[PDB]
Amino acid sequence: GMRISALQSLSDTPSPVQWLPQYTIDQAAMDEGDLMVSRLTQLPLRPDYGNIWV
Amino acid sequence: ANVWGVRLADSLSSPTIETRTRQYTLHDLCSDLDANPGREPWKPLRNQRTNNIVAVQLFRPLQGLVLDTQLYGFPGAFDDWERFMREKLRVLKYEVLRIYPISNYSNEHVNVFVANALVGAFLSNQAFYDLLPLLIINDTMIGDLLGTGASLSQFFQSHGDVLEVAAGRKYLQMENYSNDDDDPPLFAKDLSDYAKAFYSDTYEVLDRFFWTHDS
Amino acid sequence: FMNIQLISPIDAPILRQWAEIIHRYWPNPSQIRYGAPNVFGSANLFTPPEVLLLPIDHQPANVTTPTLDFTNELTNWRARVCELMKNLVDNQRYQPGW
Amino acid sequence: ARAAFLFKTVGFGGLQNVPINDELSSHLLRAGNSPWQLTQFLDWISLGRGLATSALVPTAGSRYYQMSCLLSGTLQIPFRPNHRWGDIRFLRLVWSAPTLDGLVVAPPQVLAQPALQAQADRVYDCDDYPFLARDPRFKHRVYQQLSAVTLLNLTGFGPISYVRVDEDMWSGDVNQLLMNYFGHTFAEIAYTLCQASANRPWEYDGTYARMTQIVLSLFWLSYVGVIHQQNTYRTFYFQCNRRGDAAEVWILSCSLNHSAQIRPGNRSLFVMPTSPDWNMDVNLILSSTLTGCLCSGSQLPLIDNNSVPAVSRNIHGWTGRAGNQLHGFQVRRMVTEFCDRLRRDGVMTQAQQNQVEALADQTQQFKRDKLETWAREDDQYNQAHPNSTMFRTKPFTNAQWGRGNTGATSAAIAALI
Repeated sequence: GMRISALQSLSDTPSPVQWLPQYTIDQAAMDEGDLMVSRLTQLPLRPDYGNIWV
Repeated sequence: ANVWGVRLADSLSSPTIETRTRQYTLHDLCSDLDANPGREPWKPLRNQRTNNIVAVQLFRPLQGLVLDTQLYGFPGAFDDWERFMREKLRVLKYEVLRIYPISNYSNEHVNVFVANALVGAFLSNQAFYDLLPLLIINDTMIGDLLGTGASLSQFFQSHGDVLEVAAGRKYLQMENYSNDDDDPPLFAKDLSDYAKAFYSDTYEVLDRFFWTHDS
Repeated sequence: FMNIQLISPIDAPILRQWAEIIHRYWPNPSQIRYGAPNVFGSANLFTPPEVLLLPIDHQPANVTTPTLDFTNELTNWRARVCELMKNLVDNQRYQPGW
Repeated sequence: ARAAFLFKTVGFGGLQNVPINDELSSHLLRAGNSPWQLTQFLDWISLGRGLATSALVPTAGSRYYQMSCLLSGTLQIPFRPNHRWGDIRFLRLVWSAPTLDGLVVAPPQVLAQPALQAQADRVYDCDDYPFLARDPRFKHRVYQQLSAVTLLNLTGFGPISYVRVDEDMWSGDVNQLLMNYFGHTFAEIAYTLCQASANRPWEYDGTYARMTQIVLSLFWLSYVGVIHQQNTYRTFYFQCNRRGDAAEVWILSCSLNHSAQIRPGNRSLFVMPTSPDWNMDVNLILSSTLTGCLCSGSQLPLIDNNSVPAVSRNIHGWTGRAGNQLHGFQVRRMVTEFCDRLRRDGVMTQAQQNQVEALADQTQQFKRDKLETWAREDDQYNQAHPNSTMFRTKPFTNAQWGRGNTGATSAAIAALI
């Protein structure tokens, strides 16, 4: 059960890219959602701070 | 989608057009022996980190090196190896042209096994004069070697109606191959005798041969 | 012994070379044909009938009046062995008492 | 050479199962638990010197049919699409190994569970089972016997034999080997050829293949009456002193009186008996067995679909669209054909013909009575014990007793020369 189509592709880009989400009518419990995030969370870590004022 | 540990892209694509065959003639043998332009019958392989050349890949007349490396007397460098090959092939070309006049035998085919074996024997300093009468096909590429009982076991032999041939080297390892993480993989084709080939006309005879032979 | 990355090329180069020599220049096994099964049959249990296995590669002779030849596998092994002996004998670390 | 390895199983005779039961199976395996019985068969018929008879195996054809039934019933376990061997039983029997060496009695847990229910007239391929495909020598060694079974089970009549005439078959080595068999009976030669075939499979055009084809041609040409002492085929022929008897003996002989002129070229045909008399004639059974043992190494011409029943049609390597037909004869009329051909050639008188025909009539009377009585006993047993339902001999009908196409096959075999 396949389709005939070559492996077209893109190249390596050394920069992070902007992203914006789209939602759907699917519904889930908020306490469940936070349970997964804490499981997948990459924290703790020390970030760079930057500048409040320039 | 997943096959043990490897992932698949969920779409298919295969080649649809195929080229044609081309016979191997005496003129093309001479031209390959010439190696004057960048038409040399070998190509270089480079390291990915230090960009230096570490091996060579071999082509039509050069695929016959089955003895150990020291017997061939190759130099460790690339440029010296290139010079050595050019010189020896130049000498062998005239030794061949001595036997076969160019205006007479221009339009005839060559026995490829014999070309590879002759080149290898010439480089290794074996008696190569026996192979020379076999350098032009007369009846059939396989049949001529089958019908000749007087040959050299260094290259090929006959088991009834099956021709056993020693598979030659594909890659030749220069001095710089340190088994690096960027050294190209040679896939065990740089060894002395990594395989054996059996040639015939019908697959039925081949499998009825491997009946008796151990697999 | 299985993988050569576990041996340091700077600490034990001699053993690195010896392992490489063993791994790529050990003799190859072979087989020959024998017997006449049309009367005697065969008693080969695990190998196929008519086949005799050897640990050393075999090549038939072309000439009935032989003269010395060194292209045989056994001489090639001895050549590796003698070269490897020469490496550690030439050592300046071995020589002082000699 | 041969590229396909298909075979066909036995078909029910109106019963609800394969016509073999536990009693007959234990009778077969009393001295050896191997389902491949072809050697033990040869020890039972005793070189064909007399009329072999047992309580459960009244004839030789009975044993041949029962071997066919056992193989057809039992080989359906490992040939299921799941290809498992040691999980279920067929009539208290299970397989010893994945390589099908022999049969043993099922363990108690398998005895508690039910048995496989086999089906009639199945066609199987040897390459489907992995352990057969892996080992070629094993496949050929068993396919010889499977070819013999298919030759019995292809049609409703007796076994099928193959006859070939060709001049280029003969060579120096064939002459050298053939001279050694002078003075031997047909059964002895068949025994030795079968053992040699068992030990080592034959080349496509080997000495043994051409030898056995020549032997079959000699036997059938002598059987019809074309070739005798006074008209030889390169001095070789087969001789019977007691034509028409219940257990005939044919002896290979050499004679220098004459040599028949032979047309060049290659010719062949398939012949078979239709009357039930073949159940007691060992030479015909052995001829079919020799053809079966040959079929492994070579490829025979296809048989036409119009000479075989419907279920046995379009088998990949056996039957085809416009192949050769089958030539069927029945025994009693062929004796008249033999005597007539000899008398026309001038080497036999009328009184000798009279004596031969009288002896053959007595023999046929005895054989017909015995076969009908055994059929009646089997019917009675099948009615008494509905849980057994067995057959001791291949079924037949009354219409098979009449002659049919006998003259045609006789003429064709005489026209092979």
